[PDB]
Amino acid sequence: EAEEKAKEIQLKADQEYEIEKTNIVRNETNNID
Amino acid sequence: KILMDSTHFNEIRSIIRSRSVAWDALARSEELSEIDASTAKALESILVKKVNGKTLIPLIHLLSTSDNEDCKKSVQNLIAELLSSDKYGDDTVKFFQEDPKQLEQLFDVSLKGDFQTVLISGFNVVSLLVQNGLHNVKLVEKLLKNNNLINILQNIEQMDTCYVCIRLLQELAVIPEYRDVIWLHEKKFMPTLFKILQRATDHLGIQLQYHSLLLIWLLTFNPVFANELVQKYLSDFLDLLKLVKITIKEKVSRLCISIILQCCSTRVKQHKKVIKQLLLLGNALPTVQSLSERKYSDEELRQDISNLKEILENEYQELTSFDEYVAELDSKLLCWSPPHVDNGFWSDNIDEFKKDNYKIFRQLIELLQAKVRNGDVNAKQEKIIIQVALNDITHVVELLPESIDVLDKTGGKADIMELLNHSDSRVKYEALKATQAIIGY
Repeated sequence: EAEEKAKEIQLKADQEYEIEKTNIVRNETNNID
Repeated sequence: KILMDSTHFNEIRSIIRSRSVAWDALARSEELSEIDASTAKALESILVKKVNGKTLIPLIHLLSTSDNEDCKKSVQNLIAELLSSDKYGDDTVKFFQEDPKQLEQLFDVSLKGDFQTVLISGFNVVSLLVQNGLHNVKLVEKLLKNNNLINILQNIEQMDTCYVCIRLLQELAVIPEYRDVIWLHEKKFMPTLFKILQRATDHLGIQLQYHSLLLIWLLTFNPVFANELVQKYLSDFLDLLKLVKITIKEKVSRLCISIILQCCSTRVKQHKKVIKQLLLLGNALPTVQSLSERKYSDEELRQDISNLKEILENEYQELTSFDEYVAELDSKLLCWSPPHVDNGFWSDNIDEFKKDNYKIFRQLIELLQAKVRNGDVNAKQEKIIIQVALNDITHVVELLPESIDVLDKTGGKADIMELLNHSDSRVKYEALKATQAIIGY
């Protein structure tokens, strides 16, 4: 459905946001390094 | 199929099923074995109308053995019907996941044979790869690299094939590795997406445009891909905004707003620079203001539009009229901007124009020379740009006349004299006014 497709697109965006958030977390590891 | 509910997918499946070859006929013509023919007949009864299950491999072998176009189309249609069916398709996907040879054979079958057969096989491969276990980035990349997929995507007349390809790419974009594969495919076939966006800005076409917008948004979800695509097409944001304004669909408008926000999102590199460039060239701020004034039924689309308008207002708050003038000069496009007719703006920017050894004056002289060279076409936009450049030169000569000598050395006077003989009445009047401001009374 349209709502399901929008949620799936948002889920992909959330996964991309999680990857972006992981980069911020990885940045802390670089600072820890 | 993964997206068999789409009208284009249904049409492709019907076209594939139109060219149907009986398993017994193939066996009689030595195109398949008796066991292979029995397996193919069982699969046809199960899906086209008993599940082959382990007998799917003999059916695939018979399809490979039967090189005839009709037999390949029938096999592709049967595979698509099995994928659409809940009972079948999933077993084939599980078998392909367990045995990569079957998955490799399915990928090779995808985008091969007849156009309808190629579309059906690609849909079946996408449906098989939809499962996490059977997902393969390499298979998706190989299918995308096929010439049949590129032809289907670039088939402007065949809108159904382009819509199916865009939907398949959007569905594959969920997997991050397949998302990178889709980003590479977009980098390869950018002109097709640009043509689709232009057609949307200027049904099967609506569905194709929506699928292309969804794929673009999915690609822009990754900040690296969004930054790469931002520099790939500077007018992509303007085209997306124009399409969103023209289109009345709530979902399409929301997708366009999300794509625009992703390009200017802080995650993407040079977010502030990209936002400023968009607001300067594509007129993002007035478009966002108009969209905010307009009422949208969708709540998510309205929220996205409000966020985009807030971002555009924040970007334009730091920007000034000087930045807009610089962007217009860089783009070599002038349509009688309010700063051009604003006496106060010219008075407050006269020093800026003469700054850096009159760098702005030299750029304006170069633009005027280019317009004079382009004056043979004498287009309406070209005539307007020439008139605006002449007015700017007259203003820069009246105020801080030191730039007059630089313009004369750079052939500005010669360009004005040449424009004085232009056929266009407005261009001739502007050139006469510039000449009068130069040495005239």
